[PDB]
Amino acid sequence: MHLGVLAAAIAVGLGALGAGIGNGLIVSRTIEGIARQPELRPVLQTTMFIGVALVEALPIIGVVFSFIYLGR
Amino acid sequence: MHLGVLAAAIAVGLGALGAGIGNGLIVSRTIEGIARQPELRPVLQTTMFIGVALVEALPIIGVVFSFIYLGR
Amino acid sequence: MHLGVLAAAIAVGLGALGAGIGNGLIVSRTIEGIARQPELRPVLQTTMFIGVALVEALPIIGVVFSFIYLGR
Amino acid sequence: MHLGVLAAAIAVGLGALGAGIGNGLIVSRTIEGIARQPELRPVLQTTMFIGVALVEALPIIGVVFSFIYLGR
Amino acid sequence: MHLGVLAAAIAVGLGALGAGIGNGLIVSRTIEGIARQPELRPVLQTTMFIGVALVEALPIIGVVFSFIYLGR
Amino acid sequence: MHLGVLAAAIAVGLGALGAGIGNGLIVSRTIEGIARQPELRPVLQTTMFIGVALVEALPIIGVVFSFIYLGR
Amino acid sequence: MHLGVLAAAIAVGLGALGAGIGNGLIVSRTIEGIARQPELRPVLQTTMFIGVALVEALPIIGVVFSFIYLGR
Amino acid sequence: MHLGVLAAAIAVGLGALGAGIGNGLIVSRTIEGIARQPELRPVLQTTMFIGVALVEALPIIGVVFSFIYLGR
Amino acid sequence: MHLGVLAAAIAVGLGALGAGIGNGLIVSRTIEGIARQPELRPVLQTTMFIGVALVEALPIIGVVFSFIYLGR
Amino acid sequence: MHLGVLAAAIAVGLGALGAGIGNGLIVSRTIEGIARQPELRPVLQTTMFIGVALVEALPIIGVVFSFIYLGR
Repeated sequence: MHLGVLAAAIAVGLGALGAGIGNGLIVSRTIEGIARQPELRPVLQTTMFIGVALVEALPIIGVVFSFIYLGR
Repeated sequence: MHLGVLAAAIAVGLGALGAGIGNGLIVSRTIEGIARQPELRPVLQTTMFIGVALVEALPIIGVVFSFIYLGR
Repeated sequence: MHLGVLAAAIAVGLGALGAGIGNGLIVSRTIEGIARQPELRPVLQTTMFIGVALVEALPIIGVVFSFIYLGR
Repeated sequence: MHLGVLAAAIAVGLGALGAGIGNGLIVSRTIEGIARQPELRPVLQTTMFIGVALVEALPIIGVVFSFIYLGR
Repeated sequence: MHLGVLAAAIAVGLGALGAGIGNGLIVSRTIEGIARQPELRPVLQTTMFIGVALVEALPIIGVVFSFIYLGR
Repeated sequence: MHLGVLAAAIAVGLGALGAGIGNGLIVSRTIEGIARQPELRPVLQTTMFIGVALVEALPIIGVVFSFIYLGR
Repeated sequence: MHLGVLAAAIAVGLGALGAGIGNGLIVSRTIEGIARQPELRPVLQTTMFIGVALVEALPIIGVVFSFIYLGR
Repeated sequence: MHLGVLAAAIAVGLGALGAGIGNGLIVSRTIEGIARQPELRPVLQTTMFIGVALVEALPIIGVVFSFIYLGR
Repeated sequence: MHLGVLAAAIAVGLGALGAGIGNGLIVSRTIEGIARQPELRPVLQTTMFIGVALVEALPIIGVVFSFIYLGR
Repeated sequence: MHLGVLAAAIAVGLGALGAGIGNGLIVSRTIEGIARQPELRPVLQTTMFIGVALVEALPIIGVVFSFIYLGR
């Protein structure tokens, strides 16, 4: 089961990488849009937060799937 | 079947990575477009949501295919 | 045929990654263009949809080819 | 010939990835350019289509080469 | 357990890579947005900081998961 | 010579990837520049075409080199 | 322990890569924001410096973790 | 010497990838700059050409080095 | 110790890659910011130089660490 | 010493990739900045050239290090 540790480790690493850069950029860019024009400022950042929920859904479910695949 | 765990783990990791960055950026950029000009604001974000459905279709189907390939 | 599972799994992962980021960005950017100027708004998003068809053609055919290569 | 399946699978995956992101971005950006200014709108999108033909030429020929290399 | 060291090492490397580029860009872009327009300057940078917390949550949890997978 | 097939397959995949994204983006961006300002429109797109010739020179020669290396 | 050297070497390489590009871009973009508008110029660059501290925290801790994993 | 073929094949693939995307983008962006403002148009594109010479110097020398390393 | 050569070779390659693209972009973007507005031109480029020092610190230390890991 | 050839080949490939894209983009972007505003045009491109010297310093030294590691 030594390979399983790496499989999950790389999968999680991939999950962290994807959501990490996706959300990092999502926050800054969201912020940049708000700064450019003061139109629906709270709403734009709120959309950003839902984006965070959506993007992180993938790494969370990916980790769960990796766990189950290793388990069964 | 030890290799199968890694195959699915990396495939899912790839799926999470692609949709995660694609949707993260899709949300922020969508938001940025809305902020730049107050034209069809609800529609633009709605298009973003359909984009989410389209982009995540790929990781969902990819995971399913990986499962079946391992299974058969 | 254990290697075949990984071959298809990584190929599909690659397919999901390419189209996922390509279409995710295509949707948001398409949206951003429409937001910037209200010129041919329906047409621009329509072009985006055909872009989706074009980009996903690659992962779909790639998956099919992977299946056949494994099969024969 | 088990390695051959992976060789073609990864090559095609690479082909799908390159053209998929290249064309996805080509469509959205082409669209963005048209939206920014209403100058030679049909021509710009047409150039985009030829771009599609050019970019996909690479994955198509790559797949063919992979097939022949495996074959001979 | 020699493979375990690499599994965690690459996972952490992936974690550092994702959050490192995500937060690096988040800080500069956040800064760029503030510079472009003097609207809600403290708030925009504050949003950036929460972005940092969100993005680094992934590498921190990823490292923890890698540790546990190696442990059990 | 089983490894040779993969060597060429990955090299070509790399060639398709580099030129595919390079030319895809070159076409759309070239198009975007023309759209932004109606200055030397034919010339700008022409420069784009020479760019295509230059960028694809690399994958073409790379494939040839891979073939010869396998051959000798 | 030969694999351990590579594990740390690649982890550090990953650490250098992530922070290197993250901070390189953070410095230039920070600079670009300041150049665009003369608003809170010292503060913006200062935020950039804290960004540097944050981003490099990841590679530093990653290297430390790699060392300990190899050690124990 | 079977590994040597792959070493050169991947090195060349890397060379084609780097210069291919670097020059593809260099041509389009160069073009975009010229389009934005009609200032020193011939000179800007000329600088682009020297950029091509500089960027391709790397893949050319890399291929030569790979050949010699295999040879000796 | 044959693996050690590759470990350092890839680590250095990673170091060169990260700082190379980080500093290459840092120089051009820094330059672009200065060109956009003639405000604190020497200072902006100077900040760029310190950025170079910061970014290259990572590859230099990474190479040193790789050397020591191989050594001990 | 068969692995050594690949180690240097991939390291050089990495070196060419990093500097190739870094300098390719540095030239075009430098050019774009000059085109946007006619301020210190020779100086900006000159800064670009020093950027080239800085960025290529990394691949040159990386290749040298790879050679020595293989040698000793």
